[PDB]
Formats: sequence, C-alpha cells, structure tokens
Amino acid sequence: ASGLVASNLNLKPGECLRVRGEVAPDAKSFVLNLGKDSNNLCLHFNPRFNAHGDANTIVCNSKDDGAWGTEQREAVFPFQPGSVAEVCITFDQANLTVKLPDGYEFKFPNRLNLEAINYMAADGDFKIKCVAFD
Amino acid sequence: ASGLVASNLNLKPGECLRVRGEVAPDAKSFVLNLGKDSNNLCLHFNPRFNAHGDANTIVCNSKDDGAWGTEQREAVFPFQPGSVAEVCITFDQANLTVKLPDGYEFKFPNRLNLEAINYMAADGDFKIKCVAFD
Repeated sequence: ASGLVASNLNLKPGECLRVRGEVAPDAKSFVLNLGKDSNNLCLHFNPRFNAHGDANTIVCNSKDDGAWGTEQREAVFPFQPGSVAEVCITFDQANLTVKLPDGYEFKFPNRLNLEAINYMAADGDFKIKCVAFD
Repeated sequence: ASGLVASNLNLKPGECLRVRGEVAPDAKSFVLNLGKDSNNLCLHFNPRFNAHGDANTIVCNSKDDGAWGTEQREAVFPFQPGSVAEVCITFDQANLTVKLPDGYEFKFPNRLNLEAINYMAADGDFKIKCVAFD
C-alpha cells in the first residue's frame, strides 16, 4: 500500500527533480527515497512529525547494498500533515542538494557516488501529485 | 536504456494523468503505456512518425495478458519532431479519454475492464519532462 515507485528516471548531475505530493492528514512521518534501487539509496528523505522518538525533524540517510549509513538531521521543518509539499532535488558527485517548501536548501553527501539517479519511491504518507525533470 | 516506468499509481476513474515530454528531433515513434502491469495494458499510446508502415499516425491498442488487441488509429497527428508535446489521459470505467497537444480528444475502450491504472511506462523517442497524477 506504499506510494508511487518510479524507475529509469535517468536523472543526471545538475538536473532538477521536482516532486510535489500530498502529506496524509494523519501522517506521523513520510518518506521519499531516491537511488539506484530499493536497496541502494543515495537519499532516504524522512520528515518525522512524531515518529521513531523524533518530533518535527527531517531525518536523511543513505542505504548502500542494504546497509543504512549515519543519519543526518536537518535544521528546519517546513512540513505539516494534510498539506501539499514540494521538494526539489539535484546532485553532483559529492553531494545531493535538497530544497524545501520554505525555500531552504541543504546538502546531503552522495555516499553511493551516484552519477545518475534512476529510482524513486514514496511511502504511504506522501501521495505524489507530480514529478518534473528540469 | 528505455523510458520512465512508474508503478503503484492507483489512478482511479475520473482522474487524469498529464504527461509532458520532448519529441526527439529525428523521432520515428514513441510510446506511453498505461495499465495494470507491463503485460496488461489498457492503453498502448503509440504515435508513429515513420514506423511499421505508418506515417504520422497515432496507433492505440490494448494488451491483455501479453496479447495485443485490435489497433485503433486516429485522424490527426499533433506531434512534431524536436518539440515539446503534452498529452492528458483520463481514466473511466467504459473508456479512456485522450486529449492531444492541440486539444483534439478521442476515446479508447477499457477492454480489460480495469478499475484503476497502476502502471505507466514511456518508451521510444519521447523524453518525459513531467507527469502530473490527479
């Protein structure tokens, strides 16, 4: 019952991936994953409203050949359950850059050294409404 | 090596899928497949610039458990190599409605009696720039 899954994205360095989706009204958190496949994620983007012991904190992590890396928590939280949110992601060999609804942007290390992002998946609390490549 | 593939779309009757992409400068044909999965398509949307004996003709077909149905051909071809083109597909119980770049609309019967579209795949000389799932 998870969310949208997309493969063969062929997102290249410098290209902008814009993802707009509706955060479920009863969401305790939501997830947007990006990578090569489900076991190799260059970005596990996980805003947590009240989940896993965290409150209003964006948790990011990488997954390499199945192994979860060291999480990085962000400084802001421009998200609310039951509302539309858009994020924009770009990357280079060193870092991924994520821009949030509030115009705030941060970087997350490209630990898989990806030269292309072909996989994206949202969970059941983030209903993707549109994806743009520019 | 191919085009974007999206699953778990859960597109219900009355909902519309908007797909915008770039038609290759030397495009011969491109495809947008919609359905339950890769072998069960309620809509194989195939604009053929120069392919299989067709010259600038939109060919549509269904695919039931791997078997191609009876092809349908349209009377217009609002696609031009080297230009952006957008198509809007609405899903309904009886038919799918396709609205072309110039506003021309046509319907294709929902032969498989799908109650929802969960699969979308792009192929050929068409680079997807954005998809909206509403």
